[PDB]
Amino acid sequence: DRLRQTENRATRCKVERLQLLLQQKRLRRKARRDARG
Amino acid sequence: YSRQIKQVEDDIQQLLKKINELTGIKESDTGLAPPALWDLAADKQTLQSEQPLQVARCTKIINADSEDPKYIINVKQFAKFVVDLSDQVAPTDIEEGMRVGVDRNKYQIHIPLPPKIDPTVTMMQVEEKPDVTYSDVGGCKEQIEKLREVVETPLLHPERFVNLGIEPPKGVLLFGPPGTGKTLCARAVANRTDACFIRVIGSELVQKYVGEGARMVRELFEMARTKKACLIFFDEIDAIGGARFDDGAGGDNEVQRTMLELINQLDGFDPRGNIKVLMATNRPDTLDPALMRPGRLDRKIEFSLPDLEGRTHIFKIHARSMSVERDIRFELLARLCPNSTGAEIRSVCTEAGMFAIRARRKIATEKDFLEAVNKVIKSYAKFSATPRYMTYN
Amino acid sequence: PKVPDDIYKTHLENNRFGGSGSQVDSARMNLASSFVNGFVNAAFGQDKLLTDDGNKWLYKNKDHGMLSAAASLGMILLWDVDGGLTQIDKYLYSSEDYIKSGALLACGIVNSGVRNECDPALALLSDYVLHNSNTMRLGSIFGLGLAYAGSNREDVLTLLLPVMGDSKSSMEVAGVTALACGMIAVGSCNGDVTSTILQTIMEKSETELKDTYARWLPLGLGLNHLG
Ligand SMILES: Nc1ncnc2c1ncn2[C@@H]1O[C@H](COP(=O)(O)OP(=O)(O)OP(=O)(O)O)[C@@H](O)[C@H]1O
Repeated sequence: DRLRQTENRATRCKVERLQLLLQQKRLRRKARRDARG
Repeated sequence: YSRQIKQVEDDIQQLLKKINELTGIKESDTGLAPPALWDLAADKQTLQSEQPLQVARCTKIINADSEDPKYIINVKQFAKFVVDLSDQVAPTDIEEGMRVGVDRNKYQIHIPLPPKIDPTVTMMQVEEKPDVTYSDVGGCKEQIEKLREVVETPLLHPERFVNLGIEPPKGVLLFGPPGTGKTLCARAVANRTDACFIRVIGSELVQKYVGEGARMVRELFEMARTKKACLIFFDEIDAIGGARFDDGAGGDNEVQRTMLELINQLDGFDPRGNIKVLMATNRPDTLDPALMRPGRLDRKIEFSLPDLEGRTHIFKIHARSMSVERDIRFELLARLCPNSTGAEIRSVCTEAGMFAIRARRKIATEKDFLEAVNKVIKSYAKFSATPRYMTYN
Repeated sequence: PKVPDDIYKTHLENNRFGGSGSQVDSARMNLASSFVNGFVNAAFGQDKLLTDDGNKWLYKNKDHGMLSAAASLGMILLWDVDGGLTQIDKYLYSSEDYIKSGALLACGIVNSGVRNECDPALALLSDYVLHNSNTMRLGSIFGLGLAYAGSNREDVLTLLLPVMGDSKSSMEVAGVTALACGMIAVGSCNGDVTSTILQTIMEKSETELKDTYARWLPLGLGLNHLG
């Protein structure tokens, strides 16, 4: 139960970081298209 | 090489025609299939058709009896007698008007009892939907939606009707101009349906004898009520009944009995319930008022001749296929044919395409459509089938 | 629409043919219910708590069924790499190894045929490839090969190479490992061929009994380079 709590906390901080990076890349992509149109 | 072309292929294709025949040594059926697949179960599963199952010919139940079963059985006309059949099923499947597989000496129960009906009405279900949609029927959009909320939401989700506590309408008549109208949108309805779609053409119900039409109407209603919901289509109800007008010698009674008995069947004394029926005719003024009673004729879809917009839309619909020099004047074409029907318009585009393919052309022109319309609507104007039928008289 | 859900619900007409209806009362049919929210949810639908029939069933029975529903979630958001991770996240934190493994497989499925600059499939599945159990261990790698099949990246392929060299009891797991490695690359693959044939001699040479053994390790040799 302790191992799984440390594991799920490590996974969380990995997912929360990946979601931020995906959102930042998605915003950069969109900004290029919206500037071409 | 050119006249020498016929020296390479023959040497192998004749050999091909030899080995394909040499493999084709399981044929000449005259009542068979390929016996590697026809007699694919030509093993003992052939003998078990013999010793486990025995004849078990048809029968007819007549009457029940008290305590121990001792039911009375008709064969067809052979004998009319009382036995107890067997014991492998509980004695609760026996009801009068049913047919068991019964032997001649042991009288085994075999299978439970299915009803017997005419093979003609079994054939009469079409089980095929024509490739017409709700998109390729234009000019009658409000007629379209009026039939959309007859054969959909009862077939789809019933929680709306249950929530409002409203029984959906049953008797719907769809009608239009003669010749152009109800038939093809009925094919569209049969395309978009899911349950069975029982065809009825009114001319076939008349028989050589008297009262048989009542029997097949009873049978078709019985096989319809075997289903939860099933669609019934009626065509040309004018011949299947006009009115009770008898005077002196009997006139047209033989169809009158059929129309009145279907009138009894539609209304009163625990009706079909979840069965949707619909009728379309050619002249509405001649129908009987009792058939015209709501509860059998609740909705009154009436199609008219399209004014301009339906004509433009059908011009779009039939003519997305023929070659043209891009630009068109379809609206002025519709203005050229004010009182014109849809199949007439399709005939106009057909003859325009025929004029295009006369000598060598591949794309019809605006003057080609003019040459279509003038030799359709105002050269065949003598008959046109419209004027005595727009009054429906 | 997002929730058509009709072909299952089309099973309404047949109940009144042959007599009484509602005779279907088994449990395996609930597996099909997964596809009822699974197969329809392809092409960018969404099931906000419409997987609740799968949710309580994921809390009811069938460990393999929990894995089944959690894997069917990855069919939901196919190719939505940016939005799909946020919908799968809620399951990565499950108290069930079947649900958590099915959510890892869902992350793999969402990336299948899409090369995202953030590598969210490799970055989430990596930590589970050598995991102690099997739900997160075995299913920890199948989605990653699905995510990184056409983008034939050898770097993560080397990361999944020692799974063949794990030499643990992986009678089901090493076979599907050969599936996942071959999913990235099969045929003219330097490490994948050697790892499978050596493991085949190491365990499958002394026991050749059931098709789980030698119908998946032969798939890792040359299926990608069959052309
Ligand atoms: N809205 C429409 N759009 C396109 N074509 C139409 C439309 N309405 C009718 N038609 C044409 O009507 C023709 C056939 O008419 P239909 O048979 O359905 O009519 P009806 O009134 O039932 O008469 P009948 O069955 O006696 O010929 C078809 O060629 C079809 O293209």
